[PDB]
Amino acid sequence: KYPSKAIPADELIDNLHSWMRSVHLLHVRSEDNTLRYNWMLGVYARSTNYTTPVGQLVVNAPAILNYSNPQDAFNS
Amino acid sequence: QVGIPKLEVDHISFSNVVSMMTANIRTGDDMAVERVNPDDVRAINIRNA
Amino acid sequence: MLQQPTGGYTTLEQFAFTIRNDGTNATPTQFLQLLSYEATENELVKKTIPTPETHLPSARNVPGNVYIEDAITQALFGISAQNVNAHGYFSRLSALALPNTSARLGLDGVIYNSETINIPFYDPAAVANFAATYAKLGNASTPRYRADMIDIYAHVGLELAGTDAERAAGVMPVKRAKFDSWEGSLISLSRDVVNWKILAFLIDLCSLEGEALRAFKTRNRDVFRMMLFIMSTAVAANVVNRKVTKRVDRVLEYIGVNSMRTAGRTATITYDLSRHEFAAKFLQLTFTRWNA
Amino acid sequence: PVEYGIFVQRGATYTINAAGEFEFSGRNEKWDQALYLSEHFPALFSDVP
Amino acid sequence: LKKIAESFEDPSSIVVVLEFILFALFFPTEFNRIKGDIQNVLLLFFSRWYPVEYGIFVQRGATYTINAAGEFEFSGRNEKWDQALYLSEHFPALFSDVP
Amino acid sequence: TVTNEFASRFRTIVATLANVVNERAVQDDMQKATRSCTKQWLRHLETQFD
Ligand SMILES: Nc1nc2c(ncn2[C@@H]2O[C@H](COP(=O)(O)OP(=O)(O)OP(=O)(O)O)[C@@H](O)[C@H]2O)c(=O)[nH]1
Repeated sequence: KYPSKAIPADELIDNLHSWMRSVHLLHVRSEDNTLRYNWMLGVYARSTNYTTPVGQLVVNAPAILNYSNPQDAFNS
Repeated sequence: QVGIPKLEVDHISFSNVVSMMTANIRTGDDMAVERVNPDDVRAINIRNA
Repeated sequence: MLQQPTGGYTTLEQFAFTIRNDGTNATPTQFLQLLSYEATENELVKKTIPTPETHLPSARNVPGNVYIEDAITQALFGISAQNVNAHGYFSRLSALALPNTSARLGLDGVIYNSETINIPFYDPAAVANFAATYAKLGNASTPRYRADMIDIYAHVGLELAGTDAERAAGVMPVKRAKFDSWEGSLISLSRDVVNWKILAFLIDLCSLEGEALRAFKTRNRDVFRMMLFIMSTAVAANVVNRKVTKRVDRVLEYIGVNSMRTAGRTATITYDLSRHEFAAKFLQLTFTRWNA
Repeated sequence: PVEYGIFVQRGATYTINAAGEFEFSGRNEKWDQALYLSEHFPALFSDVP
Repeated sequence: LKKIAESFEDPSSIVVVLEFILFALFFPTEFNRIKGDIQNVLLLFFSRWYPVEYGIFVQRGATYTINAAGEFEFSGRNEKWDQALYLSEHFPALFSDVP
Repeated sequence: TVTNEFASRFRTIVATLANVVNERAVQDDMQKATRSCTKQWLRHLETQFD
């Protein structure tokens, strides 16, 4: 829409803002302080719209994305 | 002492052990199976393997 | 039963290891004399070998008498063996690992489930020692337990190509082995090794202890090296011959470097992937015993 | 399409909590009448801004 | 066991599980003979319906072997269970009833 | 005189299973349907067994 000149900050901010509002990552919030959320597999599953087996596994059991030990996040 | 291999030397030997299969073996026979097609085509997954 | 001598079972003339060469039954050492080495720019540096797993795979209920020796020797030097992990009868060695088991490892290299008439067999204690390590060959395939198939070969190089100085140093140049040679020499060597009664060497390597063990390690070093030579030819990237004044010198390059190659070739016996994991596990165990 | 994306990111359905707050699924799923007797409600009709 | 090819996608697939349960009730003895081969279908069930719990369960071990003193020792290793194992020391781990 | 320990056992079994099918996440609408139908068919098997 702006082939030759910079995108005005107004339009860039409003568009990035509304697109940002559109995104939502499947997750189950928890109390234990040791958990981390597997951002890679979360956003990846979201991008394929939860069709690949990792996407299915995630849309069915979002709690799988939480991990204490970093490696076990994937082993699970 | 181990014996000399027969192919190692130039003499002809006319009595030799040959391994062979008894009736219990059989090979090259067609074998039967039970194929079981997937219950739904939409439930199959291709990636990520 | 065969009583084990003050030395190993290898002291007996019944278990002599001798590759055929120049129309006679050469001892492996006087074949190793024929070997010569072209050093290259690369260095082999031996890392410490990881300790073999405590786990001994289950010897599943097999009614029959497994021919363990033939299997090990063909997974190691066989001209046609493949999918050595598929049957998984190496685990059967574990049946001998128990105290007071009724199983016997016969000189034939069979594992009988029961002591049986007119079949001579090794002393069950020593065999329990040998099984106590080599039953672990049964988990050469399982993902948790596979050996490195790359690093261990540096050790092979040192124990084969190494000079006493390079050996004590623990680091040698990668070498290109060679020997004046006859037609089909590597196949003939390997078939002459597949015939070896290696369980004698293995049982003595596991059972003997103290000075009596140490004399074994020197006396049978060349045997070990011959097996090592067949393996190293199995993984060598290429095995060229050189013409030189109406004499041909076989040259394998390189000793001590696993190329992982699995495609067949007329020159030498070939490892499928399964035989790579097998030989690598076998080496882990055998060297772990060899250095102590 | 833009407002729809923003809407359905909140969720295709919701359920009332025991505290009476709404809790949207966050998932975009087609509704079925099997859900009519369920805890679930169509999210279009929540009237939540 | 006459092998079932169920993949357990639809909820209706619970039928197969129930068919095992009834079989475990009407015929505990025969069930006890085929239980590992039914465990192989139950694993495809648990991995699809309870992936987290399945991960933990399998991570403990797919099978075990009772010893002297009667304690169980799980393999720590997921693997398919052949009937060739029925004559062995090994047991399917689903039926250990160990919490 | 009236209760059957066996049939009551099966009752807790189908109750457990009904909770299982109920807790099952599904995405397709038809799967959502067969969920509730599975629940009804269980509740009918219970009476067969009784
Ligand atoms: N799709 C996706 N890729 C990721 C994510 N995190 C890391 N990666 C990718 O993983 C690759 C290797 O990860 P790292 O070792 O952490 O980082 P790197 O190799 O130095 O690469 P960069 O940090 O991206 O420059 C990188 O190329 C990243 O693009 C993620 O959350 N999602």
